[PDB]
Formats: sequence, structure tokens, C-alpha cells
Amino acid sequence: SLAPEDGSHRPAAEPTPPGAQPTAPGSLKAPDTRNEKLNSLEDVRKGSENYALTTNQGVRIADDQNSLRAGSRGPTLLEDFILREKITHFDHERIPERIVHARGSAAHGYFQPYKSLSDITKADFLSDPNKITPVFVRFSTVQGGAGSADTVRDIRGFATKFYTEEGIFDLVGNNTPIFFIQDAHKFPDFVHAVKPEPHWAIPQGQSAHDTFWDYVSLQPETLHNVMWAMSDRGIPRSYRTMEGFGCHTFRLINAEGKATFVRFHWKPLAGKASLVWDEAQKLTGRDPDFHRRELWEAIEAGDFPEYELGFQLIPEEDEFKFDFDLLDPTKLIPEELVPVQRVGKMVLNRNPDNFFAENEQAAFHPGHIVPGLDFTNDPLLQGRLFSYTDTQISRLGGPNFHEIPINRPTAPYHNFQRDGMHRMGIDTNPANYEPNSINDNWPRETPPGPKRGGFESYQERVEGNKVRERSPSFGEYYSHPRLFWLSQTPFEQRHIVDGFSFELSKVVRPYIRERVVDQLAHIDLTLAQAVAKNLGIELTDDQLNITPPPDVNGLKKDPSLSLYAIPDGDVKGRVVAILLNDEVRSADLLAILKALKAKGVHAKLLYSRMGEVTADDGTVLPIAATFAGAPSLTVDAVIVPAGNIADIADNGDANYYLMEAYKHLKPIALAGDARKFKATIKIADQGEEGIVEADSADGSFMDELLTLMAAHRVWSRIPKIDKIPA
Amino acid sequence: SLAPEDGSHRPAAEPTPPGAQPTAPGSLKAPDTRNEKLNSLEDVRKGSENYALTTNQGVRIADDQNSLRAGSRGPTLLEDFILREKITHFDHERIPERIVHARGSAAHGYFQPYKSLSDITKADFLSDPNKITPVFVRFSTVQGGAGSADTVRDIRGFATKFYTEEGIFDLVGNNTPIFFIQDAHKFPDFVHAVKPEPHWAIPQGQSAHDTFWDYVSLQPETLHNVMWAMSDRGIPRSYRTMEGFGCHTFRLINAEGKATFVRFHWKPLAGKASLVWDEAQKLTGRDPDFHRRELWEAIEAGDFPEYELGFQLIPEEDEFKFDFDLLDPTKLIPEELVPVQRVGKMVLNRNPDNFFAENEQAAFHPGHIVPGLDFTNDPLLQGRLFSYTDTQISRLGGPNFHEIPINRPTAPYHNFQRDGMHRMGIDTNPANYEPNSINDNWPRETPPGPKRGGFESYQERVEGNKVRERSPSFGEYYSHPRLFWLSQTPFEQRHIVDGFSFELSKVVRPYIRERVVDQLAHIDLTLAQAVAKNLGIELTDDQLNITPPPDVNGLKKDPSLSLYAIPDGDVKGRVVAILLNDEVRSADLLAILKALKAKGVHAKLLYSRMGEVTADDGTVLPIAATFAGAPSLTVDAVIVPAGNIADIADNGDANYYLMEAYKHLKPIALAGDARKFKATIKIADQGEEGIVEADSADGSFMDELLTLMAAHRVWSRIPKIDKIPA
Amino acid sequence: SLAPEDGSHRPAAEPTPPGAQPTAPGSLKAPDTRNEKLNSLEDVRKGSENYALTTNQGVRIADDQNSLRAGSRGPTLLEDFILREKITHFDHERIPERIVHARGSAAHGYFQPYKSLSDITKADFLSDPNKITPVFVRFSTVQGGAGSADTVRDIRGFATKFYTEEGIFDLVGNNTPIFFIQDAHKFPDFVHAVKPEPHWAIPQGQSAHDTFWDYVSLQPETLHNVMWAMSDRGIPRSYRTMEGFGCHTFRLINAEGKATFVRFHWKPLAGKASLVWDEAQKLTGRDPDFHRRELWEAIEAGDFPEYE
Amino acid sequence: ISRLGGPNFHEIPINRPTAPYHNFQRDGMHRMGIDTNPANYEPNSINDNWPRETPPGPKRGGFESYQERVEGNKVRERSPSFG
Ligand code: HDE
Ligand code: HDE
Ligand code: HDD
Ligand SMILES: [S]
Ligand SMILES: [S]
Ligand SMILES: [S]
Repeated sequence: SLAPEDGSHRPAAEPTPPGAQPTAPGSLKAPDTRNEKLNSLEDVRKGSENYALTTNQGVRIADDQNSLRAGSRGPTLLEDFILREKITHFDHERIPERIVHARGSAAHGYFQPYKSLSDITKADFLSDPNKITPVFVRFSTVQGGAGSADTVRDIRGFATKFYTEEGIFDLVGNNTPIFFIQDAHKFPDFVHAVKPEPHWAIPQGQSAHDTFWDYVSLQPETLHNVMWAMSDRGIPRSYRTMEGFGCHTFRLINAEGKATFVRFHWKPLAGKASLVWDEAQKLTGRDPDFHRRELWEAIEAGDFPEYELGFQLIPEEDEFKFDFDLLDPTKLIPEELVPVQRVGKMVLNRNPDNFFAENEQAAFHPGHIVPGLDFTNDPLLQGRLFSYTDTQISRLGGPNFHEIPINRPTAPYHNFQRDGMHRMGIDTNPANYEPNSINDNWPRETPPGPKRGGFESYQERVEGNKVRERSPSFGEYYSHPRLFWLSQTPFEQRHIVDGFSFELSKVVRPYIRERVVDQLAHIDLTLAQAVAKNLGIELTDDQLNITPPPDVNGLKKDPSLSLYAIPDGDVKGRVVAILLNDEVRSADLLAILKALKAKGVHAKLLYSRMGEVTADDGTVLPIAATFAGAPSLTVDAVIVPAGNIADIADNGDANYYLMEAYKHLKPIALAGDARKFKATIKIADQGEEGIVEADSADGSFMDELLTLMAAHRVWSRIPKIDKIPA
Repeated sequence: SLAPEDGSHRPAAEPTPPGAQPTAPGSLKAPDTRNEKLNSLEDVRKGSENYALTTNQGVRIADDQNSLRAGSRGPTLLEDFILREKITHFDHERIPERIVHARGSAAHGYFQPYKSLSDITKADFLSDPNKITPVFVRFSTVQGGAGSADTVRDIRGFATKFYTEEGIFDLVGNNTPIFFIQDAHKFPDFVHAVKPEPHWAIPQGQSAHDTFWDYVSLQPETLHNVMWAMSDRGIPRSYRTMEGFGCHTFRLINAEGKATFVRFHWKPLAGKASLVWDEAQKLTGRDPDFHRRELWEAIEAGDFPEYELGFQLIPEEDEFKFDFDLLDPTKLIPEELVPVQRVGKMVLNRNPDNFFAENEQAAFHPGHIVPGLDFTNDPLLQGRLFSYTDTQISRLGGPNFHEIPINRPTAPYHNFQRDGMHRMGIDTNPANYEPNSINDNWPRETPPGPKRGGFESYQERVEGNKVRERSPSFGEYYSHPRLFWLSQTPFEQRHIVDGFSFELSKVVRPYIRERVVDQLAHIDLTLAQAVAKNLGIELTDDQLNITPPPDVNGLKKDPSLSLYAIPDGDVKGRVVAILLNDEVRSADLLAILKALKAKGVHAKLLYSRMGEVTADDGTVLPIAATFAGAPSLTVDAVIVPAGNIADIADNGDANYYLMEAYKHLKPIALAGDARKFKATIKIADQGEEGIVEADSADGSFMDELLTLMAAHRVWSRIPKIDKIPA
Repeated sequence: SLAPEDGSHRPAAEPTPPGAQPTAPGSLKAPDTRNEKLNSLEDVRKGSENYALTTNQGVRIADDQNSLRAGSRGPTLLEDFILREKITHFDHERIPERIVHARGSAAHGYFQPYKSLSDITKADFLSDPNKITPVFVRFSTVQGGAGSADTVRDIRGFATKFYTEEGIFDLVGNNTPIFFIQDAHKFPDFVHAVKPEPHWAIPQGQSAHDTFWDYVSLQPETLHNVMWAMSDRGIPRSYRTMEGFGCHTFRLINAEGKATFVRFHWKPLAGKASLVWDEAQKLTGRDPDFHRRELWEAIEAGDFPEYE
Repeated sequence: ISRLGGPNFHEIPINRPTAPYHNFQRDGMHRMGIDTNPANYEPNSINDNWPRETPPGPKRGGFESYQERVEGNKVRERSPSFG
């Protein structure tokens, strides 16, 4: 019952392109990739090769195939302690999933700053460009359970645990720069409204249902993040190709005591890229693990996810200078008003070893700050500070969750806390209280100061009465949705319209749809009309007369809010499907793979069955998957080389493959006789922008294809796709 | 600095007698003591000197005296994460206590066999006299909570975790050879009956209440262990001075596959010794921690608890050779029939560092056996096998309780179990199932064999129908209680009578006392009538004529059942109270302490206040405690040296000290004018056995006293004590 | 039938002095003592007389004396679900005890105001002398575990849950008018200092040890409550004979929104009385359940604890 | 015990029998039923031994296992009949 003689069960411990080898635990795939945190886990990493199988008490097992019974057809005996331990451990494997962001995918990596930031913050991890800080990052959706699908329409979470020399800092952000609501007290109302409805627990992974649109219609403060969610920002192509934001105004505190307001950003160095809805939705069924898989395989390939940390910085004296409140988390700060300053780079370069132990049990919380950082009175942030420590008590089984290996600081920690369930640390301190004389008061308080100091809160002035009241400055709900809307390209706007139209069409109570359209009329009449038309709703005269909200501090638009308006394509790490026939022209394939390899673009070789095919020159080509097994949803572009095209010309799956890729705006390249497929997608002889064609696959042919892929999708094709039945 | 300039806050890191230094964590008290298990806990030991006080996330705290508030008289702010982390950990410090044996005290040590036992067992830890096995031993009561008193009347637990090279072996025993009930299905009934009654949760740490004696009167199988409990066995002097027993027949299995029946024994090398009831009960008030204290201080002094492991061995073909069933856990195996064969020595030589982490969290379970041992069909043991795994899932929070440091095997452990709450080990195996080819099937099963082989159960024959039935062979309840009774000395018998008499006086419903007397009449008429008289009950003529039960395989007594029939006194580690006066005779004191030192007996110098007094010759004598502070209950003998006896002669506390000690049968020694105290305890001028007296404290004065301490108590004094008002 | 012919196993359901009858669950001792909260608990009370013994799933048990085994001297079978359910429930009976005040004794009663307080508070339970509010009160020590002794020297807790028509109000007090410490941030320090020390877990129910006095000597804010604990306040004769205090300044608020500062008091109508130290300490050995017993029996006897 | 937080999962309303249930089991996390029985053990005299075991019978009887014959050695072995 053993490994094959040829050793093909075991993946090479070298970088390999997606699909070339089975995937593996990080420490086995990439044993030479290290950082301080990864090394500190060595105490708890457990191997397996050459070891005897045992109980958890260290007793060797002789027969792991059978229960102990009285005769070989008899009843199982209660003295079988081996059976009961095994079954007991299995019976208790599951722990509660996260209340939100239950679905998530994580990796290890490192961060370093570009230059010292000591003029604006005394945070040790930002103090030296050569101080390297280990990170563990988890990306997530929001609404769905841990076994829901990745490519849903939803906000995405982007949480970073920085293991700094002065403690853990968790930057717990999302992929849009705002949230749906203003005050933490409403968080359970909002989350309950977006989650599956309580009678029947439907729908999973979807805001497209009555309760969510009911809440939105009744709480116009939600409209800004709903605009983001209905745009293609809601359906990213990859965790590598979305932005991150810290959601609130926080403070930086420098050694002199100066406070600067800051908002945090992550810029994807692979560029901004999203799916289209039909693709995204169909992909939740063809591969509900697509983003998890893609993240893992990118890292195994050496296409390490890289992100640039950036800060929007506002001096304390400028708090009131905008037409929105800095502490309102439904408001963004336009980069045209306050530019993002580049701060440093984060590289994710190793996968975990065990998903449960490292991902599922990781606890991130935005209250985990360090000296040099501080909070503000953002009333959403304020409430978050209570929740992320509280929730761990049931999720991770008690207050010793910092001792779970993934959560442990690499910085020293010593204090007078004791006991709690599954206490690991054995304290030797004679004292468990301070002040004490019996241990000469160790461990001791440390004064604040420029570096290695104790934490002190910035002495912000507070003046006001004890009130449950929303600040009047928070009472404006339409100008930021409108700024976002006007900043999108015409195709992005169309996709926003289609997102609202699709979602409200699944709301069963029609008055809810009407009320949401009325809200849309307060943002932009063009948007409101286009949604209304799809829902068979007619705007009233009064609605047609609603005055649009004011510009945001004079802005008519801010192109940094669009995914696509300013080119930022990076093809490295993208993937092409290559549709084989049973006699591929090897000259075409040679040139195709050469050009792809030169830009770091991967290929998957697809056929109508598995196994191998032989090219015209005898080259044997292993088949990664069938046309149906790896649909065009999973790739960025499709190439069909020349050869025995008759072999696949009438294959329904091969034809469909191209109709689907065409519909979803992906570049297609057809060489030699593969040009016969132009008929399936109705391309005129003259050709079409977005379809690359020539007698063979050459320099020019690949250059054109790769240029298209740098632009992500072929937006000009959109008018031509209504008609395709796919 | 808060520590005193003279360093008097820090206990000397060397062996010191009780009271000489404050007690300390083990690793600080005795840093040079080691064994394989203590070494392996180093990775979780946390120090404190010279470290900064931090959060659990490693963030330094500047002010650990105040919450964060808006103004120094203002409200506490939700953003104070340092306060909430500290208070959250505190709020969740407690875990469920053990269902039974909640009260207990534990120490590290080591075990070594005297010779290889490979002819009778393949257990690795018994294979080589050079093989040294680390242990962790917890002693306990049974009924009371973790916060109940030590010197209650109750059974005691004696549990030993052996960290062997072939797995953990837990020997989970008690301090009597049998149990109260026959089948594990009744364990919740009997435990509910002894435990505090469910309406009002009274009484703590006591079987002296109606529900206990109701159950016993209705379940005569209980009477054997009840006899043990009512004897002075139920109130041991120390955990160092009681026997241990494994309770059941288990099996040894040798390399040839031969099974031998075995019962386990621990023999205390300090000898057998118990309190008397009045002393034990008062001591639960004066020092409810006395046995926990005595154990910790013995180890700190170098009076390491030592026990000899012993086996009663019965060949398989001898299963039915006795008057009782070997599988009946209410039956003992008399040493007169089957001798205890000596096996090895165990020494407890290090205290824990943190009581919660090491003691409270330790999990012992008798199903934890190793190759070379196996179970039998004892139907109480059979049900134990289920409980001790199950109970851990609530008590220790889940199925990874073997990853809590004290519970970890030192032997290797590898298998395919994954996840659960508090998962520490990060498994790198590509497989989490077997058989697998993707990891060449590792970790792998191991065939049984003479050494380092997999566990295989002994192939015992089973034959019968599926029944809920007690074996008829278990239906005899009186012969063992009778054997035990007849094996006791006349003074041990009197204490048994008084134990029943006192307990049944606290049963409110008179018919329950009557029913128990009826049971005693089935065991022994003398015993029954003597109880009856104390309760004002008269035996009927039918009761007077009940035939006594048969002897046990010809035996009319077995002196190994008596605590005192056969002297096994050892004075090392006992303690003497020395009653000071303001002008002590130094020549007496010098001679007292010299003789006590030579035999390893400790002393405490007591007076009417703290501080010092000065001897006749200027020597400054430090006072340990006041007469009231350290009552006679806590020592084994009392010595009063000569001098200014007038100083203390009319001190009520000093006179009462001698009265209490006299009542409790302790040796008393009076030198010179301290002979004046003879009037307070009514001693005749010619003296009496058990009272040492002379003009001065030597020649043979200390030898006489030490001879009396070797015999533990002055049993001959019993008739004199009823006259003394104490 | 196992009960005695003469029926002497069953306590009379009438008030009786201490020791005259066996004590009993309160709904069997005093079936006709009612209040709104006692009545509302009827849905969960379970009786026993005349019912068949069953599993928790409602299956009647024939033999509650034995496990199922292959032969009457054979091995116990894994299919014995009756045995396992019974042992499973047993194996999981315990829950964590309270971090502090683990030792405590409780009773049901009622509260009624002497006059309307609407001039100073809109609290509904204080709005009319006719407003009867059920209460459940728990008295406690502070330091010891749930199985520690009653007559230790310690602060006592006095916690009252008022089941009002406008919500639960809990008045969570102690038997002295102040506390040891000023700021909550130090509570784990002070509690760790008074609790059994961490290396060896000694001593139980006692402040008489190095770490408590170490903290006190370093934190003079403690000295006021320390004086109270060292006085005979720290060893009450009975929960019926001690005072209660709300510890903090709270506020009353009236219908006009006017705030008045308030501190709360409970005045024992049985008067104030404490033990002496020697007696209290010895009592922890002779009857560690003394105060729990004395409260239960006072109620059984009609000596109802009353406090103003 | 982990999924539903302890041994009182039968008191979670959907899981409750509609048949009567009474026994001597007590406590556990989330305990809802308040037992008034003076006894929490059997055999007991203080509550005249209630609730009481019930003999097997044709209807409303106690559970008794079928007395199937068992015969063999204690083995971890698959029956050859299963291969
Ligand atoms: C700006 C990014 C953001 C915002 C605005 C919020 N979440 Fe998150 N969340 C928890 C509670 C919580 C509250 C009370 C609020 C506003 C009042 C937010 N969220 C908004 C939580 C219950 O504490 C949570 C669930 C499980 C857990 O451990 O914490 C939680 C999760 C969460 C994650 C997942 C972190 C991870 O484990 O990967 C992220 C990225 C967010 N929140 C972002 C976030
Ligand atoms: C023979 C020595 C002995 C015997 C015969 C029994 N106990 Fe013990 N016990 C548990 C259950 C249990 C059952 C089901 C039976 C007979 C059916 C016995 N006991 C008799 C337990 C409830 O599972 C227990 C509670 C905590 C735990 O982990 O297991 C348990 C405790 C216990 C200890 C304490 C070990 C320690 O932590 O110090 C000891 C020495 C015994 N039992 C001995 C024992
Ligand atoms: C900051 C933490 C903290 C602080 C400063 C205090 N308490 Fe407390 N108290 C707790 C935290 C706590 C607790 C940990 O939350 C407990 C134990 C578990 C429980 O349910 O609450 C509790 C229990 C508890 C009880 C027992 C309730 C019961 O019987 O079930 C009483 C009577 C008090 N407290 C009273 C006081 C008094 C009079 C205080 C000072 C005037 C005080 N507490 C300060
Ligand atoms: S946010
Ligand atoms: S036993
Ligand atoms: S207080």
C-alpha cells in the first residue's frame, strides 16, 4: 500500500507552475524559505516519515484496521481504548467558525519599509528599511460559511498580522475603503440582514435577497459600500489583484508626541483585476475553491503576492477641512485630495503546513496595535475594539488563544496573567500580582519613550455629554456613492447597473425594489433610470426632479476609484488555456510556450480526454485536464494552435470553451486552421480587436496576445456579446 | 526596588527544613534536580526577572495601575485594550474541577525497577534496572471540591503517570485495596450518595450524612470499603504514610504471550500512620491545607516521599482457586495467600512550578497502558475505561488534552488525528489517513513483539449471552469486612466503632442508622453491639443470632491489613513542637535539637508572641509561631525544656497545647521544672508510659522520646483520655 | 418498597425548628410559598414519585444495577448506550466555579417598598408600596473555592437579583461599605495576591499569607477594607446578622431627569452579630457548611432572613 | 459534548422527548430541568426509590437487550466472511 517506485507521489521541493506537481504543505514544498516566525513554529511542527503510528499517549498501534471484538463477527468491546481515542479525537475536530469572514485563505510572508518613518511614527516596524517583519495574511469573503465558495459577489477581508519586535500589530482591513454602517452598535443588524435569513438559512454567500435590500432601503448610510459591492470590485479575479484598505482613520504618534491622522492602503503589485458576474457566478459551481487554489499555486510557482503599503496622512489641524467627517467610515478620502504615500512592501512567499492549525485558528484583531500607533473616535472602530477579543473566547476556546502557535508573538511577553483553559505557559514567577516585593516587582512597567517604551494613549481632548447620538456631520449619504459612480468607466457603470438589476430581481417583495430605486435616484438619475428599466419600474416626476448631491470638495470624479481607468496590468502569474488536437503543430506550440514563459504566464494543455497526445514531431504532450474539467472560467485567455483541427472542430465542448471565453471578454488567439473557429463566435474575415489570428503562432502573434492580456479583458467587445448564446 | 536590601525576600535554593524559608516553585527551589520529563517542559517554562510587563501580544505596558478614562475622574473608555485583555484573562481563569478527586496535591519524581521483569512482562519501563522512568504523582481525597480540606475522613487517591519510552502508563490507584461498588454502571449512584446532597449542597468532604448511609444500607457490597473508610485508614497522617493499591486485577503479558494476573501495590517507605478522628477534624479547621503543605515541605527539605512498587501475581490457571472472584473489586487478595513481590522504587523529588498548569491540568486515566500490560473483565475497571477519556472533553476543553505540557508523552507520538480545539501540533504529513500512498503510508503500524512492538490485546476467551447481570460469584458481602475487622488491633477496632458511631449520629433519619446496624450484625456481633450502644439501639434476638460469615480461604485474620499490628515506624521528617519560655535552659535545648537533627526530625519553636526570646546563657532563639498559631494538631510530639516555667505555667494556650497533644496520644517530654505541667494533664508522680520526664534533657531523655515517636502514638493512653476536658 | 412503613423518611411540609426534620428541596418543604418568579419556574421543575426511571431520551430502563456484558463475568459491550449515557452525564457534571465568590448560599424571597419613591427615581419596582418584587439572593465568601469553608475570615458578598416588571436589576453588594482597591485595572493583582499562591495553591479561604500582606504593604489604598476584614466584621455569626452595602455611588433618576447620587445599604432586622476568631476557625473544621446550613434551616423554621 | 456544549443536549427543545423522562442524572452545563427529587441516586429509601426501574414486558416495559450468544477470543480481526 505504498508509494510508486518512480517517486511520482512526492512534489518537487522547487518552484513549479500551477498543475505541474501535486500541491504540498509549505515546509515540504519550500523548506529553504524562512523567516523568524516560520522558524519559531518549529517547536510544534510534527513530521511523519519513518515514525511508528501511535495513540496520542505514545503507544504503538499494531492493527489500525479493526475494532477489538469478542470473536471476529462479535460485538465491539468497551476496553478498545485505541478505537475510542481515535474516534473521540475525530468527534471533536470542529470549532466554531468566525461569525463573519468564515471563508478565508492565508499565507506567510515578510514586510519591510522603504525608508524610516520616524518623523511621523515611532512604530519599530517602520523605523528601518532593513528591518524585516514576518507577516501572516488571511484574505476572506464576509457573509458565507467556511465551506462557501470563493468567487461570490461580496466584500473581501484582507487581514495582516505583523510580528514586530515591539509586539503583534494586526491591520485588519477590507478590499473597499469604507463600510456599510456608521456605528458598531448596528453591526449585528447589518450582518443579520446580509446573512442567510433566519427561518430557512438561505441564501449562502449572497446579498441578493429581501432582508439585505430591506436594510439598505431603510439605512441610506449603506449606499456607498453597496455601490462598491455592486461594481466589479465585488468579484475580484484573485486576492493578488484587489486593493486593501484599513477602513478607519487611525493615528500615527512620533517620538515628539505629535499625532497624525492616517488611513492605510495596500496596492496590489500585480494590478487591479476583477471577473464579470456571469463568470464569477458560474465559477462558484465549477470551482468553489478558485481563489484559495490560485493563491496557493501562485506561491508554489514563485509568483509571490506582493503589496505596497501606503498611507493617506492628515495633520491634526486639518481634521475639519473636508466636507465629510474624517471619523465617518462610510466616507472615503479621495486620493485627489490626499495622496497615498508609499511606505513599504509585503511579499507572501510561503503557504502554511496545516490549514486548520495555522489558518482556521489564526486570530486577528484591530485593537492589536503597538507604540507609535493609536485609535480615533471613529464609532465603528470603537466598537470593533470590544468584539475581536470577546469572540475568541468561544471560537478558540478561551483566553489563552495567544498561545496557539500561529498567534504567538515573536517579541517577548511576560505578565501576571495565569491559568485559563489549555494553559501552555508554565510561569515560574513567585509572584502573580504587582506591585510585589517577592520578585522585586518583575516583570516591570516601562515608561513610554522613543523606542522600546510602554504604550501610552495619545492625550486626545474629550468634551461632550454622555449621549447615544449620531454626529450631525455623519448625516450625508449620497455624495460619495455619486463620486464613485462618476469615477467609473462606461463599462464599469454598466456592470454596476447590472449588479443592482440582478440582485433586486431576486428580491421577492416588490416595494423593496422600488424603495432601493428611489435611493438610487438620490445618487444619480442615469443610474436610477437604468436599474428601474431593468426592473420594469418607471421613475415618478418627483424622482426625476431630485437634485443630485454636491461634489466632494469640488471633485467631479477621481480616477483612482476605478479598477480600470488607469492601466496597471501585470501578466506575470496569469494563465492561458491551450486547446490541443491529436496532431499539434509543434512549431506553433514551441513559439507559444516560449513567449508565455518570457512574461511569466502559465499554460494548461487541454484535450477531449486525459492521458497524452503526440505532436507532429513526436513530442508527447501530457494533458492537464479536459475541456469540461478546466473551463475557460479558470483562465485569462485561450490559444488554439494549428494541426489536425478536424479532430476538435465539431467537439461541442471545444466550441463552447471559446464561446464562454468570448462572452467573458477574454483574449482568444487562433493559429493556422484553428481560424475555422471564428465561425463559432461570429468574427468577420477582417478580424476583430480582441481576436488574435495569423497563419502561425509567431513573435508578432504572441506579442499581440500578450498585449491584450496586459489590458485584462476586451471591453470593446461588450456590444457584441448580447447575441451569443452562451 | 521593592525587594528588601538584605535579599530576605528570596528563598535559599537548597534543601531547608519546614518553616525555615518561604516555599518556592520547584525549578527555583531545586534548579539542579532533573529528569527527562522535567527537561522536556523547559520549552514552556516562562521566567520573569529583568523582563518588561507586556500584553499577551508582547506590547509593553507603561501604566499597570490605571484604566484609560476621559479625564482623571471620568468614564473608562472602550478603547482600553490593555484593561480588557487583563480582565478578560482573569474572567476566564477557572476550568471545571474533576468530578471526583477534585482536591489533590502533586509532585514530580522518578521510578526505577530493582531488576528486569522480562520473564513476566514485556513492559519496557520494567525491563532494565538502569532504566529510569520520570513520574508525576497526584494524591487526592475523593468527595470534596478542589477548595475542600485535606484531613477529612475519606478514601484517598494515589495516581502515578509514568512517562515510559513506549508510551504513558497511568496507575490510577487509591489507598485501600478495594472499592465500594462492583459494576461501573452504579458509579454515579454511589458518588451522588456520598457527595453533598442536591437540594442544599451539604456536607463538604464528609460521608456523615443521610444519603451516603442510605445507599450503604441498601447495597451491602459497599460494606468492605466502608470498613476501611471508618478505620483510621480514612484519616492518614501524610500522603507519605499511606499504602496505595491499583484496585483491580490487571494482566502482565510477557514476550511469549503468557498472561499473569496482577494486583498493584505501593508500600510507603516512611511507614504507615494515621491521625485520630478528633485531631483530623479539628485540623481541617486549623489548616485545611495540611497534607498539601506537608508534601511540598517534605520535598523542599529532602524528605523525599518514597514508595516501593509491588505485585501480587496469580497464574492464569489459578483464576478460580479462591473463595472470592479475582474480578470482584469489592474483594481483596490477602497477602497471607498471595505475597507482594517487590518490583521497584519511586522517589518524589521536585515540586511543580505552577499548581494550575501542572497539577490542576494533569489528566490520569487507567486505560493508559503500554505493551506488556492488559485489562481483565473486572466490571468496575471495564466502565472506568470509558470515563477517564470522556470527562477530559469538558474538564480540559477538548481532545487535544495530551498536548497540555504536563500530559505530553516523552515517547514519540505520530498518527493521523487532526484539528480539535487548542490544536498545538502542526502536522506536515501530506496524508491524514491510512492506508495512503502519498506519504508511503507513514506513520506505519508496528507488529507486536518482545520490545518496541505494537499493542495487541491478550486473546482472552469470551463466552456467554449479552446480559445485564451480576456474576453470582460476586454475591457475598460480609466475609471480607469480617476479615478486615478481625485483623485490626483492639485500639484500631475501637476507632472503627467510633467512626461508624460518629457518622451514624449525623444521619437524621433513625431507621437508616438501624438498617446499618443490621448490616454490621452480619459482619461481627461485637462490632454491631458496640455501635448500637453508642446509638441507643438494642439488637433483636434475631440479630444476636446471625451466623458470622465464613473465613476467607481458611484465614481468621491477616496482619498486613492493620496499620499498626506490625511496627514499621520511621521518624525521619516528623516534627516536634518545642514550647519556649522567656529564659530557656540552653543546655536542654542544645541536647534536644542535637538528637532531633541526628534522626532527621524537625522542630518548631513556639511562644506566646512572635520575635525572639533569650536563653539563660544569652543565646537568641527565633520564634516560629505562637501556641495558637501552630497547634499541637500539626506536630508529632511536644517537648517542653526547663527554665523560667512561671512565664508560661498560667498561659491557657500553653496548657491547652499539652492537653490537646495528650488527648491525641502524642508523645510528650518534660525536663526539669517543665515537670510542673504534669498537673495539667493529670500525670501521677511516678510518671506514666508515653510521658518522658527527667531533671535535664539528656542522658537517655531524647532516646526515650524518639523511641516513642518511632511507635507513632501512645495507644496505651486511650483509657485515660476520656477524663480530660480537651 | 424501600421507604419505612411509618413514613418517617419524608419531612413534614410545615415550618419546623432546626434538626426536628430532615431538610428538603424548597418546593417540597413549603409548597404554598409562592411569588411570580417561583411560579414561573414551574415549567422546568421536575418531580419523581410514581414515574419510571428512563434514559434522557425517554426510554424506560429495566436494570439500573448492571452494564451489558458478554456473559455475567465477561467484558462490557460498547453497545451499552444506557451505561454510556449515564456515565457521560456524570463525567460532565461540573462547570467552572466563579472566579471570586465561588463559595455561596442562596434563597428565594420578595421585596416591597415602604412608600412610593417616584419623587427621586422612576424605577418601577420602587414606585408603589403595593409593588411586590420577587428576589433571589446569594451570600458568599470571596477568596475560597465552592468547596471551601463558610466561617473563614473574609469579606462576604450579598447579591440580590430583583425580578422587576421593567427588567432584572442586580444589586451586587458586600458586607462592608468599601473595597480594597480604587481602579478595576488592579482587580486581578489584588485577587491574585489574596488567593492561594500560585506555586503550591495554599492557603484556602485565608488572607493570612505573604502575598496578600505584600500587596497590602505596597498599596496603602487597601488599608481601609483591610481594617474591616481584620475586625469581627470578617467573621459573621450568620448571613442574617451582617450588613450589606452597594459599595459604589450610583445615581437615581426621576421622571424629570433629575439625578441624585445614591449609596445602597441593607440593614439586617435580626441585628449585627459576629463570631470570635478562635470559634470561627475551629468552626471551619467542625462544620465548614455552618452558614449555608444556618440559612437553609432558618428559612425552614420560619425565621426568614429580613433586611431593610 | 463539543457540538452542543455538554450532556444536557436532550433539553435543547427540538431534541426533547415527548415521552416522560425521569432519572438520577444531575447538573452539567446549561442545565434546564430543576429536579425536586430528594434523592439523586438509587437504590434510595428517602424517595421510596422513585423513579423506579420497569421490567421488560409486551408494552410500556423497560429495555432489555436480546440475549445473543457471544463466543470467541478478544481479537482485532476482520471476519473472513467480509473479504
Ligand atoms: C475595515 C475592515 C473591517 C470592518 C470595518 C469590520 N470588520 Fe470585522 N469581525 C468581527 C467583528 C466586527 C465588528 C464588531 C465590526 C464593526 C463594528 C466589524 N467586524 C467590521 C469579529 C467578530 O471580531 C471577527 C469575526 C471572527 C474574528 O476572529 O473576528 C471579525 C472578523 C474580521 C476579519 C477576519 C480576520 C480573519 O480572521 O481573517 C476581517 C478582515 C475583518 N473583520 C475586517 C473588518
Ligand atoms: C481503583 C482506584 C480508583 C477506582 C477503583 C476508581 N477511581 Fe476514579 N475517576 C473517574 C471515574 C471513575 C469511575 C467511572 C470508577 C469506577 C466505575 C472509578 N472512578 C473508580 C473519573 C470521573 O473519570 C475521574 C475524575 C477526574 C478524571 O480525570 O477521572 C476519576 C478520578 C480518579 C483519580 C484522580 C486522578 C488525579 O487527577 O489525581 C484517582 C486516583 C482515581 N479516580 C482512582 C480510582
Ligand atoms: C473588575 C473585576 C471585578 C471587580 C473590580 C469587582 N468584581 Fe465582583 N465579580 C467579578 C468581577 C469583579 C466577577 C469575576 O465577574 C464575578 C465572579 C464571577 C461572576 O459571575 O462575577 C464576581 C462576583 C461577585 C459577587 C458574587 C455574585 C454571586 O454571588 O454570584 C459579588 C457579591 C461581587 N462580585 C461583589 C463585588 C463588590 C462588592 C465589589 C467592590 C465593591 C466587586 N465585586 C468588584
Ligand atoms: S471600514
Ligand atoms: S478498586
Ligand atoms: S465597593
